[PDB]
Amino acid sequence: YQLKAVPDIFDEISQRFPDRVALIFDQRKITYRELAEQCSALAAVLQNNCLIKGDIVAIKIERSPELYIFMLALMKIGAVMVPVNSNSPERYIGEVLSAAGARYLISDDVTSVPGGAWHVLSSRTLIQNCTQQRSGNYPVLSADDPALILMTSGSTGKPKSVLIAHRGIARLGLPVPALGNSERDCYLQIADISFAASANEIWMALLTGACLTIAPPGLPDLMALARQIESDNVTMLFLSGGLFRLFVEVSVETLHIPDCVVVSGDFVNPRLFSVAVQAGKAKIFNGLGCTENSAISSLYHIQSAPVPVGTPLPLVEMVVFNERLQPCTCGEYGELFIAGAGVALGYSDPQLTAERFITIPYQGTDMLFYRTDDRATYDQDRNIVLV
Ligand SMILES: [Br-]
Ligand SMILES: [Cl-]
Ligand SMILES: [Cl-]
Ligand SMILES: [Cl-]
Ligand SMILES: [Cl-]
Ligand SMILES: [K+]
Repeated sequence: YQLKAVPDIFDEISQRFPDRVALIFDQRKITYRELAEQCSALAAVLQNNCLIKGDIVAIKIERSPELYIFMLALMKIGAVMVPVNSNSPERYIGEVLSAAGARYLISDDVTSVPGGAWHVLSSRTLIQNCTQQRSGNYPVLSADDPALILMTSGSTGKPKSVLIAHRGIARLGLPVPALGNSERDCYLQIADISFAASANEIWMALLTGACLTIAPPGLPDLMALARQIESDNVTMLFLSGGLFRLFVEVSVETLHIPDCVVVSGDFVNPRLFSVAVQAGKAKIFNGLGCTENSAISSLYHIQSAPVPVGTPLPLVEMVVFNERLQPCTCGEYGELFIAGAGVALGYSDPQLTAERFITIPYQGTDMLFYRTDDRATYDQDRNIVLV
């Protein structure tokens, strides 16, 4: 429960599991030792290319081993990464970079980037200049230092910048009791990198010694995904509601190859969960995530199909408060508030942060909560349910 910055956890994990497979792309496999060496070589290049701690650096790199190498190397030098979907239109990309205050954009295709205040660097040319020579003077990083910026948005899709601390994703190295996950597991990287949900896949894998098999770039091809799940022995499968429901409709057997399936997003129609759970013995979970809590935040194990939020992940606390910030009684409707290691550092404007990140005395601690938009209450057993 003493959390470190991501590069420090990864250093420990890679030293402890150097021979385990960290990344799979098509049929290419990269051990933790190989990945660690490439991250170190690239971090030295990034220091050579005038990046420093605190720099806001966007990443626009298609799914590939290099994408994750850049994530690790940027965090090692203390940069704040801003991952961008490669399929996003140029205007929304400019909107994201402007919202984030990005100063640099690292891309695997510099010809498809919007013009703005940022400086564009070529990921492929940077990789090309990597030497075996590792370097050495990296910044001291706290679990509370910024690591990442994700966007959230309302009805109109205008992006709002969310600053994520190292601890917010470093917590994903803590094994989740309901999942039973460990270094023996394999995850599938398919969520878009600009989504908090992508952190579930990347960091639960790489901060535990487990394997991350990387989906091909582009929109999902369920035949290729089904082959990938089987061929690469995916054991922890995170799916959006849409991808989950579509697999139920067209290939439900694929869902029972893994040990655990976690469904993120707005609740899928329970009839579809009913079909899925009747079709095999995989443990199927409804997951609750929140961009302002960095990643997946709670899990409810669906055995039969309001919506229970289930059991929070390690170092996550959840409470339902009403409009006057009082803990709700049974059946009283309020909002879900989330506290703990995942809570974002805030938004880019501090007046926006002050109204949604609220300190409330709870069970003896003056605890910082994020106020979600999720309406909720308590059931008769003091379990949180969404309404
Ligand atoms: Br649905
Ligand atoms: Cl090993
Ligand atoms: Cl903002
Ligand atoms: Cl991609
Ligand atoms: Cl999530
Ligand atoms: K969900």
